[PDB]
Amino acid sequence: RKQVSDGVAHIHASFNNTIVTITDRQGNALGWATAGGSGFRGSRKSTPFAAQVAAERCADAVKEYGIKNLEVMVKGPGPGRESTIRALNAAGFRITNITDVTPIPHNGCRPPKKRR
Amino acid sequence: IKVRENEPFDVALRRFKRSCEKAGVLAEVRRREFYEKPTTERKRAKASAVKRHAKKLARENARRT
Amino acid sequence: SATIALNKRARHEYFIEEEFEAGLALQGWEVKSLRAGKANISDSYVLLRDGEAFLFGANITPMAVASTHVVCDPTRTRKLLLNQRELDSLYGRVNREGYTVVALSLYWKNAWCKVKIGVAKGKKQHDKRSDIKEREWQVDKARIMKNAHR
RNA sequence: CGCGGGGUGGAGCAGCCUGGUAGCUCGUCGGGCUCAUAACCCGAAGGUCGUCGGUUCAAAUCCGGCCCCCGCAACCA
RNA sequence: UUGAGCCUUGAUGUGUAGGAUAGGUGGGAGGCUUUGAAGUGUGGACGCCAGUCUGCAUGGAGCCGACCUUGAAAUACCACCCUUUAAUGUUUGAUGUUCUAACGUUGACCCGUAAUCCGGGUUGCGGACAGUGUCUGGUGGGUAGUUUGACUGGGGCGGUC
RNA sequence: GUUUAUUAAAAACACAGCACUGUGCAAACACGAAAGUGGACGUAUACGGUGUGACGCCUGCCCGGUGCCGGAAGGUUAAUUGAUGGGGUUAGCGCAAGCGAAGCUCUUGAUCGAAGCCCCGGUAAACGGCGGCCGUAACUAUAACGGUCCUAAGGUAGCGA
RNA sequence: GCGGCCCCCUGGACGAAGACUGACGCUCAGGUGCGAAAGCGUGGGGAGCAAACAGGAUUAGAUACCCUGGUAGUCCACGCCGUAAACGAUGUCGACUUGGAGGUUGUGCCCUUGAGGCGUGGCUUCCGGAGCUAACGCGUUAAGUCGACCGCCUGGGGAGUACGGCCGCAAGGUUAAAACUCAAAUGAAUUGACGGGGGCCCGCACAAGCGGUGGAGCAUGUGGUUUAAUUCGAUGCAACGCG
Repeated sequence: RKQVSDGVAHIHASFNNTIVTITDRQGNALGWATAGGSGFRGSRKSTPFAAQVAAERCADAVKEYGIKNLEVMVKGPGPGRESTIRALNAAGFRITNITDVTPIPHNGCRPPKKRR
Repeated sequence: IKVRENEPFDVALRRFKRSCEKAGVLAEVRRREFYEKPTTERKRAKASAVKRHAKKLARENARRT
Repeated sequence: SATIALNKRARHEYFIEEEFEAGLALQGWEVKSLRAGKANISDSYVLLRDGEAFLFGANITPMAVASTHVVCDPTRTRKLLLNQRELDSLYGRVNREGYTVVALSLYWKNAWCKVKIGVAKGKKQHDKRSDIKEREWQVDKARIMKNAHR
């Protein structure tokens, strides 16, 4: 399990679900535990409290790897990005750095026209 | 956007995440390019914005405020 | 299952309150045509006089012809096998100028024709606009509600 | 023709083996739940383990059978 | 590398009693200890996490066996070693790579010779593949040899044997 | 233009054109046991096969079946490998039967195993396919319509004795 | 209509003082050229988006909105198509006619003598006097006041269609009626009404609590049925122990 005290928190938030996973410094993932991975399948899949449980569900089950510090990367908007960081503050992990890595294109790809 | 907020912060308060937009182009790039409605919707909103400051000049009446 | 053609359009036109599972008596050519043989159910109502509750609007024609000598008409007022408990109460709450008994669906109960019948009430068109508005009102309400979480 | 295994709650899957102190969930009902239902949450239920014998302190386990599901190459009366 | 095979070796297994991670069968009451003990700080092993295994050094020189409640008994000591994990060496396939040296060149050089034939070496690029032989599954109207009955108011069809 | 030399000269073939598909060069393919050739002393604006047939407007829906292409998990899966299981003969025992060592044989088939098919998808200028029932309009009539049966879809544009 | 930056070629605009030509001016039927997007032809390319198409939902039905794919197209180059609510719905040019509040780009003077002060031009926004108008509004870039010229209008529907012409590969484009029908169609403003338009208010209206109906027996009234009669009237809310 490499006993890696360091950690990297790749948090991908969407408007329907929150993707919570912890990878190493090189980005190889340890494990993923999402809001759809802790019940709440359907209406309640976009909730910061459901993102809170998903932040807890990935906080544990990686305890074999022995992580105490992490740098936080947040991608995409959604119910997360303002509550899982509070969950990670209360998870016991060191909040070393919070970096917003939401990708902003320079209007290269044309968006669709849905939801009329 | 990228900040450690020093060592003993214990709370994010990352105002630079919301300083740029945090949802502006993050919702602008979602859908409805439309190629002329952003031209249209920036006309009347700026028309309303000038009118809001034009109707801000309605204090000159007595009004018994 | 063994369901036959159903009057789904009656729900748009009528707002039926209470239902029944009364059985229907039918002739020998009707049973063969009932499983398959193009049975229709539109504009189904009743013509009670004393105990003569008849499924009125039911167009079922013989697919394979099994008619000889005497006549055989595809549309008939088929006699319904109604319970006596369900019979005396229809001297009351069906005679109210708008109240009627319609058949929502047709099916089988172990090779017996049991027809799901219900006491319709009938919508005027001024409240028909409200219900179509209400169905769109329920959908668009959560669309506003979901925008708080975007 | 004789080679490969498994048969267990209503259901589909494990514990058996590396012996003793049979569960899980699907379908059920019990409740919550609710302008209304439901999403979803829990409460409960069920086969002595295909059958019959033996070994064994101890057989659902292991071994003898028998039966069933099959899979298989055979298939020149 | 990856697994298997076995050598060596520890680890490895509390129906219920019960202080016991006591396996079975079994030979056994002295093993053993200062060629440094009871029992420490614990590491790690560990596990039905009950509690042992347990490196080292302080500790420093005693502990357990029949003995005891147990169906049973004591790893005090072991034998066959079952069980279970890894190391060790060993025979093997399978996979990944490197190399050139078999093998390929209808890449290049010159030579036989003046001859894109062919052969000689030089040399390059491939390279133990490819391709060939034997065996073998699959495909195969591309091709070959043949079959497709009789009765019957002619025959076909139907019907029959 | 070509053709049934010698009963059929055309509504046939060919044709320009379009499309599909294959082929990266020692090409596919073809002749050929094989050397080697054609392709081609050409190499994707090239060559082979197929479908249609100037041109103009165009060419719809359907992948169940068959065929082709792709996928690799699993099921089945030859040769090999022979583990195991059975027998024969018999050194010897049984002074009777009966047994049985070693060896050599016959027999058994686990283990090894790709392609293939089963499976998962794509493919119709791949082969081909493209339906029905009754009820319904304030003259009769007629159904725009609604319900129904099955299919992968139910023949679109256009045309039609 | 045109924007990541760079380079290459090229048009126009405006500012300054002078020099110069000496009415070369304005406008325009025809004609000529350009002209969004979609589309057509040809050779390409194709991430994403996306008609059509297919599937999934919704509905009574949904060949739509929604959801999942997805071709043409979008993209490059060569030509074609000359059509848009191609509109500030206001043609082109000159002149004259209260202002105020902004932006952009010049240029001149004085004090840059402290993010300056004052002039003078172009382009241009908003509000507005006179005036105009049917009103809304327009308003020194007029819809005010005139002058020059061209295009066009003549009730609504038929009808921008028919036939004919020419242009076009096609789609189509331009030119342009008649028969017949109707007594209205239309533009602005106004009062109410409604709004699945917005903002505020209050009420047992909801919430919040507590008691009931609807289940049961009898009592009363209505409908329905019967009768010789079971008089008649009251029957959304605002009838149904009402007259």
